[PDB]
Order: sequence, then C-alpha cells, then structure tokens
Amino acid sequence: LYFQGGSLLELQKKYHLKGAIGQGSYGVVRVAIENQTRAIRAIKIMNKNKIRQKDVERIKTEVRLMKKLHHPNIARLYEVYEDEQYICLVMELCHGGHLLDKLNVFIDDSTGKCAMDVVKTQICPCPECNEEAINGSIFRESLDFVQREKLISNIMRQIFSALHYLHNQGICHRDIKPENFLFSTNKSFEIKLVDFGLSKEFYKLNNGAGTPYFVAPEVLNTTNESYGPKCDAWSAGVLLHLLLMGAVPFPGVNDADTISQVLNKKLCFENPNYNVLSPLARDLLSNLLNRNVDERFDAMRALQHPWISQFSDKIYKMS
Ligand SMILES: Nc1ncnc2c1ncn2[C@@H]1O[C@H](COP(=O)(O)OP(=O)(O)NP(=O)(O)O)[C@@H](O)[C@H]1O
Ligand SMILES: [Mg+2]
Ligand SMILES: [Zn+2]
Repeated sequence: LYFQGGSLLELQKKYHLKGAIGQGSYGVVRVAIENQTRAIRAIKIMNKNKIRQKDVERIKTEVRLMKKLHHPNIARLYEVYEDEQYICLVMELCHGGHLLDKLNVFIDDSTGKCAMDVVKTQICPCPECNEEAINGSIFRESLDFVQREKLISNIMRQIFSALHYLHNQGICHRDIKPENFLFSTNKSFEIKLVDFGLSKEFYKLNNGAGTPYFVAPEVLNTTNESYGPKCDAWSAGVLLHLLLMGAVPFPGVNDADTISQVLNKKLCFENPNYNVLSPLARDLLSNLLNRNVDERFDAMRALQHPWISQFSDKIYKMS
C-alpha cells in the first residue's frame, strides 16, 4: 500500500481540514479547504493497517483509475498523500449527498404509481453550504409525470455519458448502483460517479461481482471474467427501473433470492404495469434489460436513444 504520495506534513500545510461528510470502512471523508486556492475538497482518509487486516488491489486500482480519469460526471482525484499508516485522497467534493438521499422514490399507495420527491439534503458542513443554509429558507418537492421523466432522463444522460467515456477508456465499472453516484450540489441535478473499487480494465479481465440487485445475469452466470462492459448498461437499466417504477426488477428477500431472480426472470415489458411509462422510457428499459448481450444497448446507443436525445440536435432556436 504505497501510492508515491506526498507527505502528511505537506497535506496539513496545504489544506485546512473541516467536518466529516461521510465515513467509509477505513476512515472518514472530510471537507477540506485548499489554503492557497480556497478550493473546497473532499479528503478521504484510509487507515492502511485496517485495510491489510484483499481490498489492497482494489484500492490501488481505484486510486490509479480515478487519478487518470477526466469527465464532468466522474469525481476527480487530484492528489494523494500518505505515511506508513494512512492514505489520504484529495478529491472533488460532492455537496448533494447520494442519488437516493436527494431523490425520494416510492410507490404511492393510493394510485399504485411510482412517486418522486426531491429533497434538499443537509449533509455537507462546508463553508458554502453553511452560508447558504443560514441566509436562506427551506424541503420535499413533489414531481408530476412530466417532471419525473425529464429529471430521470437527465440523470440517465449523465450516467451514460460517464459510462461511454469509461468504456472508451477501456474500463469496466462493475458496480453501477445509486449509492455510487453523488449530487455535486443542492443547487442542480449534476451527478458524479465517485467509486471505482470494483472497476477493471478490459485488458486485465481473465488475468487471474457487484451488489446483487444491479449485477447482470451474464456476470452471475460466468465462472470467471468472460463478460463485457454491457454488464454496466444492464446495471444502469436496473437503476433506471428503480427510478421509474419505485422498485428494482429483481427484489429478492436476500442475495440468494436476488441472484436467482436476475438469472431466471425474463422481463416482459408487455406486463400491463409498464403502461405507466412513456413509450420511449419503456423502450429504453427493454433495450438495457435485454438478457441477450449482443442485442442489449451499450452506453452509446443509450445516449442516441430519443428518451435521452430528443431535445438535442435542433436546427432553429425555438426558445
Ligand atoms: N468525493 C466525495 N464527495 C462527497 N462525499 C464523498 C465523496 N467520496 C465519498 N464520499 C462519502 O463518503 C462515504 C464513504 O465513502 P466510500 O467510498 O463508500 O468508502 P467505503 O469504505 O468504500 N464504504 P462502502 O462503499 O459503503 O463500502 C460515501 O457514502 C460518500 O457519501
Ligand atoms: Mg467507496
Ligand atoms: Zn458543501
């Protein structure tokens, strides 16, 4: 666990450490102010001793990848600092909380339809969030059918943008799920992918999983790593289904039950329940949650699909 990082003495000179914005398995993530720029960062602190007591390879991979990636929907990793006991990762700070922190998705009992509320989250202790909170006024905003599809489509555009980029960089993510996306702020719906712990470069697959709800059947049905990045497109489809329908398509009582449903369940988007979706949403869902890998969309095809693209590629300015 050596990352060729700077010294922690340098870290404490360069950054002013503030309050926690999360806790991982190996330490906290703290807001930090870069002294010379006033940039507000997240510093992820990981205890090397606790790591060693498997995740070592995953961590080196996550760090090496996030450091080299440059995309507006992927959290940047700027700098690494370390000593014998700690790794400190200076990254882009997301103030808005997890996808499902801000988006409240549930089935409305009276109509049987999925409902969505947007929540103003109170997670970040940074100076900017502090300032806005004490000067401002607050809640839960309910979204109609049109608002929901527009917002969800926008979310999916960002997820597929990130995936297209990743796949073209030759990286399979393998853990696309709501928890791994954070909102940049409370002021917009910009999202960032913040976790690469299970990621692998294509050229290393088979060189010697994910959260069950979101894992593709071909991943579950393969002894080794003989599968492609369309596994990520499937995971994104599962995320989309949850956002649109209020529940995952394979809602097992436990992991074993979930794995069986993913493997056995042929999704039929001609079940009358999907009448609640626009024809385009229905069609995008069916093309992401296609068990036939050859036929399933990749990120590019998802991006070109009219549910995502229909307000783009215009000629005359009609606004
Ligand atoms: N760039 C960031 N900006 C803001 N918050 C972050 C950032 N990165 C991580 N966090 C928060 O820190 C928490 C822990 O990070 P995480 O990457 O989950 O560590 P972990 O040990 O992998 N825990 P888990 O993923 O649950 O097994 C996350 O839930 C985020 O809410
Ligand atoms: Mg993580
Ligand atoms: Zn903040």
